[PDB]
Amino acid sequence: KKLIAEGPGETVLVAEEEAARVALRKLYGFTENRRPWNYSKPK
Amino acid sequence: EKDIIKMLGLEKAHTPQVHKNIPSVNAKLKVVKHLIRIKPLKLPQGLPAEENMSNTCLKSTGELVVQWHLKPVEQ
Amino acid sequence: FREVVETQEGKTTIIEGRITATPKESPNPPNPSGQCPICRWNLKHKYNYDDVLLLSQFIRPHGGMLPRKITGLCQEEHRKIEECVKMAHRAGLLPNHRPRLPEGVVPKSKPQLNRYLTRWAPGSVKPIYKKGPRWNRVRMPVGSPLLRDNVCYSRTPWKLYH
Amino acid sequence: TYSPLPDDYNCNVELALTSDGRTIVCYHPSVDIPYEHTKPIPRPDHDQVLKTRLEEKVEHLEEGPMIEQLSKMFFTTKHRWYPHGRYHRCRKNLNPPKDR
Amino acid sequence: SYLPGYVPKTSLSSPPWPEVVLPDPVEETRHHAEVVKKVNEMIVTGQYGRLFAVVHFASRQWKVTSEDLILIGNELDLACGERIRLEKVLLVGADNFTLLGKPLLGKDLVRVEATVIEKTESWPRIIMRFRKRKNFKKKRIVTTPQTVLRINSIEIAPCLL
Amino acid sequence: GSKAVTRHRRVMHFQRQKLMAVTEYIPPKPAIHPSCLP
Amino acid sequence: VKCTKARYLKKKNMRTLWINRITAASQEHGLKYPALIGNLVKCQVELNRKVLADLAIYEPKTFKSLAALASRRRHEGFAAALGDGKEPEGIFSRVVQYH
Amino acid sequence: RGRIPGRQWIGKHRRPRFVSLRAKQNMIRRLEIEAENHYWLSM
Amino acid sequence: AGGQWRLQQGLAANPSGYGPLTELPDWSYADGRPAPPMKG
Amino acid sequence: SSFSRAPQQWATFARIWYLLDGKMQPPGKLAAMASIRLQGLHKPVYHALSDCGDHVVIMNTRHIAFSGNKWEQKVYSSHTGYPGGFRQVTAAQLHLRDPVAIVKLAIYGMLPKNLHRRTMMERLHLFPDEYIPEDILKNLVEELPQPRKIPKRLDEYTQEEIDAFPRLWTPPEDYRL
Amino acid sequence: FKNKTVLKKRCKDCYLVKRRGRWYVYCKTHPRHKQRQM
Ligand code: FES
Ligand SMILES: [K+]
Ligand SMILES: [Mg+2]
Ligand SMILES: [Mg+2]
Ligand SMILES: [Zn+2]
Repeated sequence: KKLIAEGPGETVLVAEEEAARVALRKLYGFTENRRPWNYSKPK
Repeated sequence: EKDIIKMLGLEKAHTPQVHKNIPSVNAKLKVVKHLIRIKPLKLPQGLPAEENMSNTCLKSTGELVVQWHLKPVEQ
Repeated sequence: FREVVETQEGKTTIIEGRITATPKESPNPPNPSGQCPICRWNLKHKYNYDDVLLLSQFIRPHGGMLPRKITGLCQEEHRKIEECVKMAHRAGLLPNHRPRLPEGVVPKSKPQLNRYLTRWAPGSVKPIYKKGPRWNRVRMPVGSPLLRDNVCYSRTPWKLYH
Repeated sequence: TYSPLPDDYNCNVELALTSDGRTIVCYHPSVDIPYEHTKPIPRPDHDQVLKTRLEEKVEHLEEGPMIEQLSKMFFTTKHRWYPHGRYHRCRKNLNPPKDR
Repeated sequence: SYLPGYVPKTSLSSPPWPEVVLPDPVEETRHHAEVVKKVNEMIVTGQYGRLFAVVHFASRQWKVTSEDLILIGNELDLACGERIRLEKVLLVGADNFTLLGKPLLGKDLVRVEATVIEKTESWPRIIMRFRKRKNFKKKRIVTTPQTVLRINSIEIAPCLL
Repeated sequence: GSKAVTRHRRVMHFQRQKLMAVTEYIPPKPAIHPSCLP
Repeated sequence: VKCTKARYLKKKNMRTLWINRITAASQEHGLKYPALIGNLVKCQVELNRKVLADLAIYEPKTFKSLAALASRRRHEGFAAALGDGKEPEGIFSRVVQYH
Repeated sequence: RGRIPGRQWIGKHRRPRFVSLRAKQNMIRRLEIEAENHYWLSM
Repeated sequence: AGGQWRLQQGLAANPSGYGPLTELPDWSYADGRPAPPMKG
Repeated sequence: SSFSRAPQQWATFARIWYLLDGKMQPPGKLAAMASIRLQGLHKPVYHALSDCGDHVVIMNTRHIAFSGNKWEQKVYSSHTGYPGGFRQVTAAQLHLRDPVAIVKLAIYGMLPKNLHRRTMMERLHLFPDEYIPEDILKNLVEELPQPRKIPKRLDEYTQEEIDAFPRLWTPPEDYRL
Repeated sequence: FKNKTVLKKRCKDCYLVKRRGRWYVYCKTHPRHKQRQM
């Protein structure tokens, strides 16, 4: 009873599959808003 | 009226110009008093000197300040 | 208040009058120096046509206005309340102050049109068939000019002509 | 208990100023939907001797009836459904730019 | 005993809007310090992902994030590949917090860097004037210098006190 | 054009119309209507 | 000639679009457009309408914070106007001076 | 119906122009500026 | 918007006028060196 | 939001269904609310060519209320195009003939005067009574607040409210009333 | 009923009444006194 992910869709089946993808992105650290890749010269 | 605006250097609108507060100048200003805004120049820190000529700013209050740091006030 | 009963007994009519319970003004008005009920309670400019609690105190059981000599209102306030009651009746906010109907009279079914802030009597107003130019537009009055001085909480003043 | 806006729909806004007073700090964490406020997904949708067959009742409609059906289905006017001429069809860019 | 200004409840006795009671300034100053400390700790511990910022550059404001491109409508007098800092940051935002300048954020708080990646010219812009019946017609073509900048990084430091 | 004196009320220049509007008599309003006081 | 004069309308229309979009976003938070723009200025927030419209679409949490800030400054104005000068200036009403 | 004879804003019979609230406020705003101009020209 | 309010605080009616938003340098070299002064 | 591109686009541009209750409400205020929603002007992503308008369902249109004497004074004018075809009917007459016409006409006049208008009108669903088709009822998302607060009748006031309002004057005991 | 811009009572029995949105002069003694507001 705790929300892990939410997904939109044009059908309940499509929405559910998208919600699973959203959950996987969060679990693996590939969220759209993740820290960008650091291209700065190594220290 | 067109002619006096040119004489006073007021061709460009919203551009402050400084003029001497003397009868002759006032006589011109009165002809075009309906076209202009007149405010007194205030010198809170006195007249600019040679050292601070390049660091002056005319504020909207009419005060000509002789230091312009572009910094917040520590106070 | 005073009631009157007409009882016919033994082919004889006896007209009597009895004094019923009379309501009393609430104690300690906030403005004792007021010269009328309205300004004694700081209500001037602060009531509208829908304030039936206020309006209902100055009307008869059948919806008619009470005399100014009895209520004690000033001419200005009496006229404001009088117009407000007309608008309250027309809006349907006084369903228990309907006109007295003689025995055997049942009004026919009439079309129900919800309305409010009605200055004029519906039957006395004509259609605006010709609106006129923008610079001479015939307007539809809304509300009453008597209430023009009412407290305005918006920056736009009350529009009385639509 | 003062809140400038209701906090129950989008995020919980907390406004603060730094000690110097030169920066406005806005802490706005997301509000998750409560489980109680959700519905269950509607998963729920003989001796036949003959194999069941999938029959496509295409029932091709006429232009008028077809356009009426489409206009009602998508709540549009009929006009969008009518064809366009070659002049307009051939002006359309079939390889338009794509921003991202 | 009714108060001197008591008005019986009517539709116009009081204003339509609800009454608002603002927090006690002393109590709120303490709450503000707590909020700032919480957000500062998020910066120290790196509890933020991608950042965006609103930067004033070339007279206008740009909402930018890392890996972005912006087209400056003038020449910047910088060689291609040169890295620069954008010093006028009005806003820096994260998923869970946003910092607002008054009007500009301190240079210690946020650092936005960018790289010149192209110096070019705009496509030709037609300037034509025409007045009917006056033999009045003139055509001019102008190309305006442009500079493309790539936003390399938006970095924030734990300097909220 | 029309003469300075006409049989009808001549239309005013808009600037003069505005001048008249801005210079209308405003009567003194008392804080409390005098009929509401002893 | 049309292409030349259209440069004026592009700027005009662009700004009408931002105001419409900002108005929509403000109404979602119970604020009218003039209250947001006016009160943000009084907080020394110089965000322009182009950025504000972009924030409404792509940064809705930040925009609610900006709407909340404007609303807070708006309420402080009312309290000050109601007061007779006894009250100190609101916390968000204090202006940072630059000399 | 509702024609204005001839041209609208010239001649004997004209379209009536009315003074709006903001038109009044605009004039008063400039009257205040000129009133102050009088003062600063007095010394 | 806000022109009258800014004037009341001693600021330019237009925020494009004098002040740090306009006059301060737009950019500097990533290594620290200051940029040449802006033409405006 | 970390949504795939197509679901993300679908969500932003989706059509919301709104319910509006017209009982005791002036049609103009109803129309003003419906016009914004039908156009999409309540969305920050609004654009004229985005076709992002929503559905508006207005019920109880038979019970709309005009202020003043608009029932008697307001006239709706039409022309059949034939000689002598000019027709003028009052709002009261039109309302009894067509219980949705008044709200429909108020909305139609407020929408932009362009080719999108009739498309927007297809997304407007007017019902004269509380009855709404089951399909329309199942798709509703949010009900909009009524623009006009309905004033209470004197018979609807609780005795607490009546007691709270002071008696303002003392009638003479010997008045018949 | 004769249309009149200015309504005047012509005898003691004349009585002014406002009906259907306009003023009327009614007289039972002399029905010729009846006037309608124009
Ligand atoms: S005496 Fe005060 S309003 Fe009548
Ligand atoms: K003319
Ligand atoms: Mg002449
Ligand atoms: Mg003509
Ligand atoms: Zn007579």
